[PDB]
Amino acid sequence: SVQIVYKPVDLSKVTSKCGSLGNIHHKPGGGQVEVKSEKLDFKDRVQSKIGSLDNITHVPGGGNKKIETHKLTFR
Amino acid sequence: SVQIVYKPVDLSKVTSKCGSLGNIHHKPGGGQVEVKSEKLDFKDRVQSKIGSLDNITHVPGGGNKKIETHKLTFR
Amino acid sequence: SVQIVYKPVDLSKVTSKCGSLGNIHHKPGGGQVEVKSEKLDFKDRVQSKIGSLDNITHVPGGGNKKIETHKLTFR
Amino acid sequence: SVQIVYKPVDLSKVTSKCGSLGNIHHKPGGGQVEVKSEKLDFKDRVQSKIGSLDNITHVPGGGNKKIETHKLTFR
Amino acid sequence: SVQIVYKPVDLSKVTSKCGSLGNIHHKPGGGQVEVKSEKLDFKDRVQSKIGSLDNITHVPGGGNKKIETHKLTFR
Amino acid sequence: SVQIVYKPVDLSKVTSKCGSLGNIHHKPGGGQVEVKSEKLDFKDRVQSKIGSLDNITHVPGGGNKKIETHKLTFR
Repeated sequence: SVQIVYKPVDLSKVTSKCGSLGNIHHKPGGGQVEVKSEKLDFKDRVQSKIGSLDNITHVPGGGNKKIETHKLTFR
Repeated sequence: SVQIVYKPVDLSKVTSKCGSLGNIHHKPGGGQVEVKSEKLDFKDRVQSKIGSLDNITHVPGGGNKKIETHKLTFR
Repeated sequence: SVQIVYKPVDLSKVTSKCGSLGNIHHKPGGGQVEVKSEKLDFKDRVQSKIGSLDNITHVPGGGNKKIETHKLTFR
Repeated sequence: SVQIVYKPVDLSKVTSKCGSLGNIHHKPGGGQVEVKSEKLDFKDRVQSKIGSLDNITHVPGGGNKKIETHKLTFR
Repeated sequence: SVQIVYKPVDLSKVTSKCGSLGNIHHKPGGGQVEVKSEKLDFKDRVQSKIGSLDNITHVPGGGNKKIETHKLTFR
Repeated sequence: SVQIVYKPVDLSKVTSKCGSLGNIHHKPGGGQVEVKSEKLDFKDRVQSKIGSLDNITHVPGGGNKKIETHKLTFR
């Protein structure tokens, strides 16, 4: 015979305090950008990205994160 | 016979205090960018990225992180 | 017969205090960037990145991190 | 008595030939430009120029130049 | 008595030939430019120039020059 | 009495020939430029020049040059 008891406990806390947030600046790609092409052969798929792309500014007033996994597995 | 008891306990705290956040600057790619191409042959896939791409500014007023895994596994 | 008890405990604390955060500057790629290509053959996959790419500014008011693993495993 | 004769002569020529003119490029000021000021006192006249100013491109298909002066003076 | 005769002569030629002019590039100021000022006192005149200024590209298809002065001066 | 005769002669030729002119590059100021000032006193005139200024590219297809002076003078 088998007896399995799984009764974990958690009273934990994750916390922050901040007095103020501000005066934050992000300026990607201020210079001039220039592209020239002549006499090219492509016999297969092409992708191109030119300029100011995919840039992020992220300013959360907290931004705390908790991750928890439980995983019983049996035969 | 088999008798298994799994009863872990957790009272943790994760904590921060900050008096103020600010005057933060990010400026990628201020210089000029220039590309010239002539007489090229491609017989297979091409990808190209030219300029100011994928840059991140990230300013959390806390940003604490707790990660936990439990993993019982039996036969 | 087999009789197993697993009962760990945790009363830990992870903590920080800061009087203020600021006057932080990041400026990648102020110089000029220039590329010329003539008479090339490619029989194979190509990727190209030219400019200011993938740069990060990261300024957490806390940024504490806790990682924990439990792993009982049986036969 | 006075007898003065001034009778200069000139049969001279200035000449050019060019087979073609072209593919000329001028790109002043491709980089980013940035100016910040705090707590300044001025008790007299000020001038300021900021940016891309007073630049010239000049492509004459000839541009030959002859200057001549005759300057008699007497008492 | 005074006799003066001034009768100079000139049959000169100035000449050029060029097979072609081209593929000429001028790129001043590709790098980033940055200026910060705090706590300054001025009690007299100020001039300031910041950036890309006064640049020249000059491509004459000849550009030949002749200068000539005649300057008799009597008493 | 005085008898002055001034009769110089000139049959000069000044000449050039060129097969072609090209592929000429002038690229000043590729590096980043940066200026910071704090706590200065000026009781006198000020001038400032910061950046890429006064640059010249000059490509004549000839550029031949003749200068001449005649100066008779009396008492």
